[PDB]
Amino acid sequence: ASVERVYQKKTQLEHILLRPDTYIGSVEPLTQFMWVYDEDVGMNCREVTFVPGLYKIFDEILVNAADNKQRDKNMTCIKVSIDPESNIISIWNNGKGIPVVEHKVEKVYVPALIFGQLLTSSNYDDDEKKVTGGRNGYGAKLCNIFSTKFTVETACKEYKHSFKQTWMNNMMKTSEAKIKHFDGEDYTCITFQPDLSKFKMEKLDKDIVALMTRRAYDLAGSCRGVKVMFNGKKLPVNGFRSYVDLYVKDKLDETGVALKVIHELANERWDVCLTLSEKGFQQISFVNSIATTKGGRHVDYVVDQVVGKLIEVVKKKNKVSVKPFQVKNHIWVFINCLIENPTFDSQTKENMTLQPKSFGSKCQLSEKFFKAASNCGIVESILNWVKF
Amino acid sequence: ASVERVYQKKTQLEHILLRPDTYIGSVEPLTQFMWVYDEDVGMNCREVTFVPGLYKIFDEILVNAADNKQRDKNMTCIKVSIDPESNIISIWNNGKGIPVVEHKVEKVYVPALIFGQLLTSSNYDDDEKKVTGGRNGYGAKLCNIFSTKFTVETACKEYKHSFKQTWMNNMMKTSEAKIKHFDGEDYTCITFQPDLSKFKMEKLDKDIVALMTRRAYDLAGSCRGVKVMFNGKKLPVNGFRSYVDLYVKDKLDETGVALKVIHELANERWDVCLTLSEKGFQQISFVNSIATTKGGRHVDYVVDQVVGKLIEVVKKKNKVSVKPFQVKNHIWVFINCLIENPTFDSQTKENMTLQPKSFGSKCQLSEKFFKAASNCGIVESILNWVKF
Ligand SMILES: Nc1ncnc2c1ncn2[C@@H]1O[C@H](COP(=O)(O)OP(=O)(O)NP(=O)(O)O)[C@@H](O)[C@H]1O
Ligand SMILES: Nc1ncnc2c1ncn2[C@@H]1O[C@H](COP(=O)(O)OP(=O)(O)NP(=O)(O)O)[C@@H](O)[C@H]1O
Ligand SMILES: CCCc1cc(=O)oc2c(C(=O)N3CCCc4ccccc43)c(OCCO)ccc12
Ligand SMILES: CCCc1cc(=O)oc2c(C(=O)N3CCCc4ccccc43)c(OCCO)ccc12
Ligand SMILES: [Mg+2]
Ligand SMILES: [Mg+2]
Repeated sequence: ASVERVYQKKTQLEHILLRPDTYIGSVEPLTQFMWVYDEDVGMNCREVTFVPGLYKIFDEILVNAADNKQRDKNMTCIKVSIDPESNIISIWNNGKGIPVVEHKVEKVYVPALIFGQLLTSSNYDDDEKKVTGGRNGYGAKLCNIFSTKFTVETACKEYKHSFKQTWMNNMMKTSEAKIKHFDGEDYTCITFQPDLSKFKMEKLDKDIVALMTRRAYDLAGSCRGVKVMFNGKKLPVNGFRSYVDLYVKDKLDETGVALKVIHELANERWDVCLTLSEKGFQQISFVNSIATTKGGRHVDYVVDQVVGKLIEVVKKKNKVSVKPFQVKNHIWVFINCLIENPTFDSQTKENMTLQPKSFGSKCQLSEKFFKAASNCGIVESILNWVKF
Repeated sequence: ASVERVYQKKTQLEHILLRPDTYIGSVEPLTQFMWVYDEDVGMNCREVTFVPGLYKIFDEILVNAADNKQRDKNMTCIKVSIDPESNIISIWNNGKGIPVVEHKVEKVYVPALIFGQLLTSSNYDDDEKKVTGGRNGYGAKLCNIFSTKFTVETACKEYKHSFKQTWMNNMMKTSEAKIKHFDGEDYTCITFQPDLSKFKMEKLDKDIVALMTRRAYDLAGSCRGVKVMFNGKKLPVNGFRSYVDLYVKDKLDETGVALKVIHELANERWDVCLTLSEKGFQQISFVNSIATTKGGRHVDYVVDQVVGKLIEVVKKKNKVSVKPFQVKNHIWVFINCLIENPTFDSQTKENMTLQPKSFGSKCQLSEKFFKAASNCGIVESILNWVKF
């Protein structure tokens, strides 16, 4: 091999296709025990086989829709459609559209800039302490790159125009946008056909559909004031507590007693539910409507408070050593939070790494909550073990 | 705010400084209970306060040195030097240098291309099934960008020249490389002054030095056939088993009995040690001399085998239900492995996501190992709990 074959330089776009894992996660199948929303049983936990990168290109568009609630607090609705037979996914939102106007620096229409060029964002000025999920200026381009067809439609009454442009072949082909007069109610609709060959798949199968469907339920639970429709039907989730009910309302502990679920809305930015776990520590958490599936400092911040109080309660009855990991072993926690300018260690945003002092808010759980937590079976489980 | 202030485009280099977290990890301090190598006590586990991004720019250069063992199996030595007073870190290695020659496509000297331009690598051709840690073509440029001064020195007898070039001010300033006749023993030496202002630090303090020192011990344990010196003294670690001894040789279980440590070199590519944990699941693992501090599929692959066998052993004595998470709760596992073309979800490479079928090798632990594992106190801990 010559010097020129050994030492190589890649463009940004080449690098994304060669090294997808740091952008969208694995492009190979994964089997994981997790929660999905199935057609036959609804919410359930089971082994699911899916390609993480395909989940993530969908998630990028879904979180972008949720983010529009921050640009326009009047937004009320996100509509998700998935058709496996045609391989078409669409995500529609109301509230303000994207300005249909030429960017005076980049000399392209704003929607074409921010959906068709890498490293483009409205989230790069951190002096604005935003609680959007978007931070990096990649997500929508990543979906475009991993799609055989990707269509952006947006309508903005302030600029009196609508915009429609389609990209094809992994963002490598496009044509002139259609610009039309518009004076109605604003919306944005992203419609894409994922490039299943990039994921070694033949079709959107039941497992990936059940995971994408569950993310729509997550959003109905996490994004305050936004209703969610899936395949033309409103999702019957109206807030985080009703979302948590999908997991715990019909569940018993191993002794046959219904799980006792405690809840506190500490403030507008923090919603916490807690119950007993009998299968080790479990967390379900969202930051700015992102599913933080590896947790992060927001989970540790809430859990450490509970662990500290419950160690106190146990000690007032343990006349040996109860270590924090033993208490955490019995916690199932659910968190929905809004964090200013969050940081994560990857574009996939599974682990939120911002320190609590920078969150922009606190979640000081009340003494009422801690009293209730001392009665949900965790303390009992610990004390029974202080006999062994 | 105008359209042009709201919607912004960044260059790759601007994006790295604005969004460092996905490239090097957090640039804010973190406190974590972990292992470091201190001047007073050696290897120990304690709360450590450090900035992850500073750890990682050092790690990128250290792993690049280890990677040279794959380009030249005759390499024998890596030398690490850290001087807090002068703020100078150097990492030196022998074995083949970098070709001191003009790249015929990029029209620059090879060392200047691969240390001074983003997305440059000898690891972009995956038809070569390499067990280097390098994959993405960023690491050395990230260290350069986060340094106030960054010097590359390399000497390559095949090309009969040595090369020395210095960058300054976060890779924004450089000058003509010094090229000289060379006919001696090849080496590469990277010397840098980290830009502590990027990490809100005044000096390389004892905690970061203790972590960087420990990574040198890790390398002495993980990189087969390479001796490591730190600040002019050889590290007395000669393989993975002697490295593991730094953690377990002087440790007792809670009942006062020395930890029983089991070991198997399954093949050249897999070294595994196992003992009892009394503080929940613990793993120490390396992939291609990277510390996989969030684990990954290589950890799960080994642990699942042990868990499966130990559940069998317990059952042959449990005439209730013992779940895998309960067995894993008592495992402390140490893994050193070589994986072909590994994938990770972040440039920081904390979590290795490649599926076992793609590893390029297997680690089928022997029946002798599983018998020994049934005697290291894990089974006993589980059975004692089958009474409660
Ligand atoms: N549904 C939408 N409605 C309005 N604006 C949108 C919508 N989707 C995307 N945008 C805009 O398009 C920009 C680019 O989106 P995207 O590529 O996902 O980057 P991002 O969301 O800012 N950051 P990230 O997702 O972390 O890579 C965003 O910053 C928004 O300004
Ligand atoms: N000590 C060294 N000796 C020889 N070659 C080196 C050394 N350090 C770096 N290189 C070369 O420089 C290239 C660039 O290094 P780097 O920027 O770290 O990228 P990488 O190691 O290939 N991938 P990554 O570390 O995952 O971003 C490597 O691919 C090697 O070819
Ligand atoms: C590579 C993508 C991994 C992933 C995506 C996802 O979408 O979900 C997950 C859940 C999960 O099912 N959920 C439910 C609601 C969203 C969520 C947030 C945080 C943690 C878990 C979850 C999960 O669960 C394990 C058992 O708990 C584990 C992993 C995931
Ligand atoms: C953001 C950087 C985090 C990190 C770096 C590091 O360097 O180490 C760590 C260790 C650790 O101390 N070690 C020892 C040897 C290297 C290693 C590999 C895998 C897991 C752990 C470790 C650790 O430990 C927790 C208690 O176990 C936890 C975290 C780290
Ligand atoms: Mg986005
Ligand atoms: Mg490297």
